[PDB]
This record gives sequence, C-alpha cells and structure tokens, in this order.
Amino acid sequence: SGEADCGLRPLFEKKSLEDKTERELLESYI
Amino acid sequence: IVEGSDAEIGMSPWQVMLFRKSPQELLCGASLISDRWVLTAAHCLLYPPWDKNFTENDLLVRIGKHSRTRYERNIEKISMLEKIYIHPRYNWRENLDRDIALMKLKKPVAFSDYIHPVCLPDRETAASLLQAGYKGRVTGWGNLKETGQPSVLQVVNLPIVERPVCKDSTRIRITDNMFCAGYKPDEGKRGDACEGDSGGPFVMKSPFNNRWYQMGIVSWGEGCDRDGKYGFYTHVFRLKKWIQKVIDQFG
Amino acid sequence: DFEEIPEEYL
Ligand SMILES: N[C@H](Cc1ccccc1)C(=O)N1CCC[C@H]1C(=O)NCc1ccc(O)cc1
Ligand SMILES: N[C@H](Cc1ccccc1)C(=O)N1CCC[C@H]1C(=O)NCc1ccc(O)cc1
Ligand SMILES: *[C@@H]1O[C@H](CO)[C@@H](O)[C@H](O)[C@H]1NC(C)=O
Ligand code: NA
Ligand code: NA
Repeated sequence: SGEADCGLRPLFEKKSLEDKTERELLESYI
Repeated sequence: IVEGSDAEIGMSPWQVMLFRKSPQELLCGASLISDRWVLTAAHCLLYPPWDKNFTENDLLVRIGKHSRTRYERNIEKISMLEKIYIHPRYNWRENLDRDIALMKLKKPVAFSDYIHPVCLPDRETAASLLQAGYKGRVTGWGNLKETGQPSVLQVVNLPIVERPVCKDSTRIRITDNMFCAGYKPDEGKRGDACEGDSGGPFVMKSPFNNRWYQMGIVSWGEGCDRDGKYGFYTHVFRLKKWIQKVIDQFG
Repeated sequence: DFEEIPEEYL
C-alpha cells in the first residue's frame, strides 16, 4: 500500500543519507 | 520553479507529472500518496475561465521522473487514470478555494528507488510544522521565470509566511484552506513556484519521526517570484475529511 | 518538445 514506509525515500532516509538542503528545513524548525 | 536548483536523483520520489495525451505536453505536477492514488490541484483538471475540463482519458500520469522531456526508459512508469474526483466545493469562480483533486490509477504502481509515496499530515504534525518561518520544499518542472523551461526537476525551499502578510500581499480573498510561502523583500533570498508547477507538492520533513509530509499543493500566485508577492498552497490537512471520504468510498 | 512515449500507453 505504501502506508508503513510513506515519506521515507529509498535513496535517502532508507539508507541514512541526507540530501544537500534538507538541513535548511531542519534549522527552520525552531 | 523560479530561483531553485536541479533536484538530486530520488530526492522527490512522490513527484508525479500530469501529461496530456494529445498534444503531448506537461499539464501539471501532482504527488503519489499510495500505490493507486495521486493528489493534485483541482485547477489542473477543471478551470472554466480558460476552457479547461479534462476527463480521465485525456491524461496520463508519469511517475519516477527526473528529466522533463525525456522518456526515462526503465525508470519512469506511466499510468492511466481510472477516475478523477474534484472537491465539490472547489471555487474556480473566485479564488481557488479548496483547490484539490484526487486521481485513482487503473492499476497499482510498483514502488522503486525512484517511485515512493509521501505521507499526509495528521492534526498534530500539521499544527507543529505549519508555522510562520518554518520551511517547506516545492518541486516541479514548471517555468524558470515569469516571462525558460528546465531540463530536469527543480526544487526550492521556502518559508511559510504569517497569515496577515499573506492577506496584505494581494486583493484576492484568502481562506483557511490556503497558506502562503516565500521570502520577503528584506530577506534577500528568492524562489517561487510558477506556471507548470501547479498541483505539485509542498513538503516538510518532520523532525519528530524523520518522514516527509505533504502540507500543501501548488495552487496560485500573481506572477512568479515577484517582490512582495507570495505563492499560495492548498492546505492539505484542512481538506483531510474529503480526502478520506473519497478514498474510503472508492478504494 | 517531449520525447515520444511508447504506444502502449496511448
Ligand atoms: N494568477 C492567477 C491568480 C488567481 C488566483 C485565484 C483565482 C483566480 C486567479 C493564478 O494563479 N491562477 C489562475 C488559475 C490557475 C492559477 C495559476 O496560474 N496557478 C499557477 C501558480 C503560479 C504561481 C504560484 O506561486 C502557484 C501556482
Ligand atoms: N486508508 C489509507 C491507508 C494508507 C495510508 C498511506 C498510504 C497508503 C495507504 C489511507 O489512510 N490513505 C491512502 C492514501 C492517503 C491516506 C488517507 O486517506 N489519508 C487521509 C488524510 C490524512 C491526513 C491529511 O492531512 C489528509 C488526508
Ligand atoms: C466538465 O466536464 C464534465 C464532463 O464532461 C461535465 O459534467 C461538466 O458539466 C463540465 N463542466 C463543469 C464541471 O463545470
Ligand atoms: Na489584501
Ligand atoms: Na515573492
């Protein structure tokens, strides 16, 4: 269905790799 | 997307391209929310002022894409539509209130490294993250400038804007079913959605569970990347009851 | 401007 693993990208979260700008989002979540 | 950058491979695996069959052209963005459901803006399918009223057989969805114009053999997957559902109170007459539509695919799509669904936010995730200053991410193959078109999917991160500033930026009537995002003139940085990005997702990565959620749908703006203007997005959580009703009933 | 897609989908 996709429910259990929604929002977890195969090439990023699933492998514990970060994309080049996701940190900018995190830094804004104050 | 104006003033964005090229997406990384697999960066937005829920990104969907709505593609017109004849003539073959980009119609809109969209997002994958399960193996058989795609979310987009209602104005991508129905906008009578521009004589737009698409039926299921007019369109295809292309999932897993990166290049705008190439047929990405062995990577992208192309699906036909079983049925379109437009919000019954979508206000195409005035201000694009409730600018949301769902598309059910004829067959489930197989997930891959390039094809994977985004989550939709619960009340608490929405309340925590839909705050002025918090940034989300918009993606699409739309125009690079207001007045050309990209080789590959574009991405821009943009801050949510305070509701009074959104309201004061426009003469169009805003509603609780919308939010706006973008930098202010004094913030220096730039970026916006534009024509062709319609229907694509505004996503945020929850810092609580490290999952991506779709908070918004690219809906409307006045020009693209203009100083003192902001992009407007359908507020996905506010339309949860309708989304769930459609999927629970049909599926 | 777009590359032709396989006929199976049209
Ligand atoms: N310019 C109009 C304003 C309008 C709003 C509401 C009612 C009637 C008119 C508009 O933005 N329109 C018309 C209908 C489709 C929509 C549009 O083009 N969406 C693309 C877009 C561009 C930039 C963004 O940031 C986000 C999305
Ligand atoms: N029952 C399915 C299970 C399932 C979940 C996830 C993936 C695949 C399957 C489901 O609940 N679904 C399907 C896809 C959409 C979702 C749904 O309806 N969300 C309602 C909702 C919630 C919060 C919002 O902000 C907006 C809307
Ligand atoms: C749009 O298309 C459908 C089917 O062709 C039709 O029922 C409807 O009246 C049309 N116009 C709308 C919804 O404004
Ligand atoms: Na105003
Ligand atoms: Na602006």
